[PDB]
Formats: sequence, C-alpha cells, structure tokens
Amino acid sequence: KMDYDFKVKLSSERERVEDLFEYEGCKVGRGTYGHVYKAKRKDGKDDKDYALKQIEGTGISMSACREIALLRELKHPNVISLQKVFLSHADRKVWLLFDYAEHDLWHIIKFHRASLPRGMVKSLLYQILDGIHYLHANWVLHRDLKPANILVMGEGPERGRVKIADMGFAVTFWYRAPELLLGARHYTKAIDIWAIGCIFAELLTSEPIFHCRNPYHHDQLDRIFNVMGFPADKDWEDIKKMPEHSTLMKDFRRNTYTNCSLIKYMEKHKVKPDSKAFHLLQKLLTMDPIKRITSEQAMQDPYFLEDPLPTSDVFAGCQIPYPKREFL
Amino acid sequence: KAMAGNFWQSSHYLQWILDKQDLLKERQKDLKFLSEEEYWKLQIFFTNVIQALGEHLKLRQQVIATATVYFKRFYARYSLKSIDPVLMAPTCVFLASKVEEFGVVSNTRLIAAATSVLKTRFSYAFPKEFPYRMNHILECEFYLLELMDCCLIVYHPYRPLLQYVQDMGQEDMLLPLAWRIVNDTYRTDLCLLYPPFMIALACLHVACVVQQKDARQWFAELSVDMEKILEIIRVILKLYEQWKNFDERKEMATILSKMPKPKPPP
Ligand SMILES: Cc1ccc(-n2nc(C(C)(C)C)cc2NC(N)=O)cc1
Repeated sequence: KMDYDFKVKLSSERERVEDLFEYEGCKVGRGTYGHVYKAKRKDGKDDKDYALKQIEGTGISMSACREIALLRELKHPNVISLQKVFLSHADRKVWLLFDYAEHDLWHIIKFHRASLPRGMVKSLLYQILDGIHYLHANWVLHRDLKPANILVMGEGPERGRVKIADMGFAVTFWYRAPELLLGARHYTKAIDIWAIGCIFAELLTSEPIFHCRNPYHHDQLDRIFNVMGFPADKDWEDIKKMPEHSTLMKDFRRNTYTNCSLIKYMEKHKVKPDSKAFHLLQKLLTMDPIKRITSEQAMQDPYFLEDPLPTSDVFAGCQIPYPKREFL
Repeated sequence: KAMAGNFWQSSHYLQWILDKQDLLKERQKDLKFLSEEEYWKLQIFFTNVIQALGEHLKLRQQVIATATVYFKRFYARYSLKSIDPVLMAPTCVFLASKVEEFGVVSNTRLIAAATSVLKTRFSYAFPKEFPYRMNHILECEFYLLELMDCCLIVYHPYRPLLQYVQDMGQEDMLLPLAWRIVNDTYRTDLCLLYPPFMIALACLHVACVVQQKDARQWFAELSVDMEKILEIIRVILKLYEQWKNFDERKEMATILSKMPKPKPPP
C-alpha cells in the first residue's frame, strides 16, 4: 500500500543504532523510563562517550512523545541535550542519544558521606538554579528533582558542568514539598524550588535534610516538622485550603515541634545561621509555596557574590576523586 | 504552556520555515500528474478531512492545527504517491493529539472515527470504506516522525491573534471573524512560509477591512515588515476567490483519481 521505491530508499539511508554505536554490555542505568547505555562510536570519528537510552515500551507512547517533543527544543548548558533519535522499525523501539555524564550528585554525595574544593557546593547550586530557571522560563517543570537527576560531566570539554536530567526511578518522598504531601493536585515551579533547597541542604551536610523510612504521608511530614518546626497560621495562611489539612490537625500537635527549627538543625551540622549560605537556604525551604523564592531571585542572592565565586567547572581545576560508573 | 516564548530559537523557526522556491521545486514531481489548480484543491480537501477527523474525535482547534501542519510538512518534501494521504491524515491527528496532551486515542476509536467521517461526510470522494487498520497507522507514525526530524512542537497564529485583539480592545467585535480567517489560512501554504504572528496580523487586517473598522494607526504603530504582511493578505484574498470557484463535491472524485498511486513490490 506504501510506495516501494520510497520504502526501500528510506530503509537504505536509515542510520541504525546497532550499526553506529558500540554498546553491548555497557549498560549503566535501568528504571521506569528504560535502559541507559554508555556508548562509543564504531566508526571512530569522535571517540567520545555517549549515553544511549532505549525508551521503555514500544512505539510512540505518550511519555516517549513528550521526551522527544521537549528535548528536541530545549537548549541550555545546564540541561541534558538530545543529540539524535533512532526509530527502529523492526521492533518499534525508540533510542535517544545524549552526551555522557560520568558523575551525578547521588554518587558524589554518597562518596563524601562514606568518608571539598572552595566553592563546589556554591557552583553546583548556581548551575542547578540556572538550568531550572531556563526550564521555568519556558514553562517546563521538572517534577522530580533529586541528587540522582543532577548529572555532572567528567573529563572532556564540559568538565564539571552540571546537566539537569530526568532519569526516573531505579520512590522516596525526601525531596517532596509539604503541599504535595497535603494533597495538592498540581505541580508548580515552587515545588521544584523546595527540592533544590533540599539538595542544597544535603550538599552542605552530606545527609538528606528530610530523610525518612495516598497523597498523604505522615512520617514524611513528621520529619519535616522535626527539622523546620510546625508552621504558624501566619507562616502559611492557605494551609487551611489543602485537602488533607483536617488529617494534619487530627494527627499532629504544634506543641510536639516547639523546640524545632532550621537554625537549630543546621547548627548541629556545623553550618552557621549568620552565613549568606544559610540565609539563602531558608528562602528556598519556605513552607508556604507562595512565600518561596524563585529560581531567578535565588541566582541573584548575595551568596553568589561573596568569596569564593562560583566556577564553570564545579571541580575548580582539581583532579576528580570519584570513580567512573559501574556497568550492569 | 511549554516553550510558549521560544519561537525564535525553536525548530519550527530554524528548520520548518521554508523557502517558496525550494517548495515549488519539490512540488514539480506531483505536477507531472496534477495541475497547479488541482494540487491546491487537493490541499484544501485534506485540510477539511483533518478538520472533520478532529471534530468527530472532539479535539481542540490547536490539536487540529498541529495535525494539519504535520501533514503539510510531510508532503512539502515527498510526493502524494509515497504514502496514501487517506492513511496520513488520521496518523497526523493521532500523533498531534499525543504531543498537545489530549491522550492516546484508542485503536478502536481512531479507526472508527476515520471510517465514520469518510462514510458520512466524504462519500462524494470515497466510494469504498476506510481500508486501513491500526497496524497501518502505527507504521505510518514512524515514517511521519522521521520525515519531520522529530520536530513536534508547532506554533500557530491563534495565540498572537488573541494578544493583538486584546491590545486593540476589540475582542468581541473582531475575534470571531479573525479567528475564522486563521482557520482558512491552513487551506494554503502560509504556515510553511511565514512566522505565525505575521499570519495573525494579516487575518486581523482582513477582519478589520470586512467589518469596516479603522485600524490604520494601530497597524502603523507596529514595528513589522509591512510588505511581508501585504503578501499574506493577498494570498488570503486569492484563497476566497478559489473557494467561490471551487466545487469540492463535484470535482474531488476525479482529482483524487489523477493522484499518482503508490507502486507495490515486484
Ligand atoms: C517521559 C520523559 C522522561 C524524561 C524526560 N526528561 N525530562 C527532562 C528535563 C530535565 C528537561 C525536564 C530530561 C529528561 N530525560 C533525560 N534523559 O534527561 C521527559 C519525559
């Protein structure tokens, strides 16, 4: 029914992922979204490392169609770039070619918590904010910001540059804004910001700030109030409008968290509350979403004008101590 | 809405605003079989098929517009013999609806929609029932996505038109008509040749001329190549003369019989 000459000609010209790239046995990731391989070019024109994602499922799924639509348009140094898309007609699989990021904040933080340079924390924070700002300006929300989705480039031209990504799940609620936990129906820019504040806290202390063992999650809220304190009416007036506000009042008493505050938590982890670092962190981790700082306002904070200045390479020219990715 | 303000750095702009000369050169292979007049009548016909498919499936105008652009982009490069346009139309609707976030229209529902619109609304063009099943749609979707170089986000003149009329203070007076004229511009090549805002300005100008509204000062106060907008107004005016002189229902069966036909394997 389709024209034969047309078919055989396109089939002849079609670049096939198995012909262009060496990747068998080099699987570095597996999750909800599908498998990610560390790939090298067979025809040795580049000789640089690439990430090959095979999208879970078959054909052009809703989710496949969304990743392609967006990533085909987005262009920013601090967001993961789509290099190429392979459609495999034989098995209906879609393959996405990304540039290879050797590191990410999950492994970097885990490596430090197992045991750096002046301004690696600040630089990481700045580049994260820069990329989220770019996405937010284009009305793209991340909706699952966490250390594992903050990639960091290894040796090469983009050494130490942060790449925001969405890797899926290999779920935990440690990075989830209190409004989501109280049943908020929609994702917002402010929800991404809270997650960036949680990452910033974790970069300063090496521990997740809200670590914890349907939309309502009691223990997760217990740990937030154990760190931040229980909010006053004045601090979050629209809390009354959250669907699970009545369950919150049923289950919790302000009195329980009377000794608790972010000042006290951070002090225990040897971060001084008179520091610009802390004063920025407090604006990111504000409980009422409308009272939360925006990504652009964060970028303009005097924290980033105080010594040391943030650098393009977050490693500041230093040798990288972290191991390469293990194959699976 | 995603990428709302990104036009000037978008794939639409950087890859899918074509030169007219290149377009008409690629068109010459279908002009061995069809006249120029007949090719344009074909374009109109399939703009109405897509619209009818959209309406039946209850899709918003923006989803219908994107699907119409995908179809246009495909036959801007390739011949009508390459893939049957009767298969391509509903495939474009199927893909567009996923991108613009309506949902994956179910197999049963897409095929029943295609079958039913052709039977009830286009029997003057098609004697036989819709022959394609879903395996065919799924195949065609892969070819469509490849030809478009995975460029899915499409900008249209509806949003700028809304912004322009709001600024005028003439929403109720002009928007109904100007919005209608924008629908009609998809009967032409305009979306392949001009940035969407320029098309918006041209339609709003024609709505103003038709409704005897003086908007000369407002247009003058804009910083735009007013010559480029005159070119678009001319194509809109020419289109309504083709509409008047075109009896789609007498002519299309014969025109569709003259289309070059896809060769089968040896
Ligand atoms: C289904 C799906 C999966 C992943 C994405 N995605 N989104 C992003 C943003 C950070 C731009 C938001 C990145 C990705 N995918 C990826 N491999 O990085 C988008 C859609």
